[PDB]
Amino acid sequence: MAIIKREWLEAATDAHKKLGWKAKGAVVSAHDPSDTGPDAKGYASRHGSVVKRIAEGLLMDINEGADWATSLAIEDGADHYLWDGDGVGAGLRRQTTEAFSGKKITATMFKGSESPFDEDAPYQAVRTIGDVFRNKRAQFYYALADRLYLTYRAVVHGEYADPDDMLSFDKEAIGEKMLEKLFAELTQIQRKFNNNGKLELMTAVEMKQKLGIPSPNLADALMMCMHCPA
Ligand SMILES: CC(C)c1ccc(O)c(=O)c(O)c1
Ligand SMILES: [Mn+2]
Ligand SMILES: [Mn+2]
Repeated sequence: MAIIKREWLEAATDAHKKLGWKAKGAVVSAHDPSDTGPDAKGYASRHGSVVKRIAEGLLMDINEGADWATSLAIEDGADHYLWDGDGVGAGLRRQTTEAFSGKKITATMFKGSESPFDEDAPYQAVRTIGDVFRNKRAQFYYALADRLYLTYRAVVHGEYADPDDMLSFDKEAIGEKMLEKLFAELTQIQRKFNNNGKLELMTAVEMKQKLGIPSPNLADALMMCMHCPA
């Protein structure tokens, strides 16, 4: 039921260096907030197809967490910032826009439970995006998985892919310790049964309650930065 193979993640590590291409595009950052409790904060940032920061935030309340993440976005030179606005993050827009006052950074609330982005468009690579994915969480996790798989095929099987459709982890920038944390989370993201035959993923709650593993905050952050607002 897992959607991402560890082998793809290994291949994607420094893939831009292996295949000789450079990060090009917008810088997108995303934050997975949490209230004070067991669930850590997540932050991820990419420059185009190259992930450059993965960070985890401990011992913070929700507002401290948002301050931490917006500061990271600023440090990273983000053009776009997203955060998880389902549940506890629903009220964070005010603090977030305040943090970016005077800066050219857009802030977008990500709601993983909503219907997929552009749900009426034909599903590519009669059947629409909305027939395929239950919600945005599923849609953007599969976008991530698709990038990783294409990168794996390019790195390991020498199959050409446009760098725009790939994803590389900058190991030097991210750090080995945080990369290992991320990978342990990404390999636990799993499909759940859906009675309308759509792709749907286990929620953070189901993951910890049904099979006792910690919330994938770093993976959720990375997944949200797959969406580039405008
Ligand atoms: C209640 C728990 C498991 C939970 C719910 C929703 C989220 O968006 C989370 O990001 C999270 O880390 C934990
Ligand atoms: Mn969340
Ligand atoms: Mn979380």
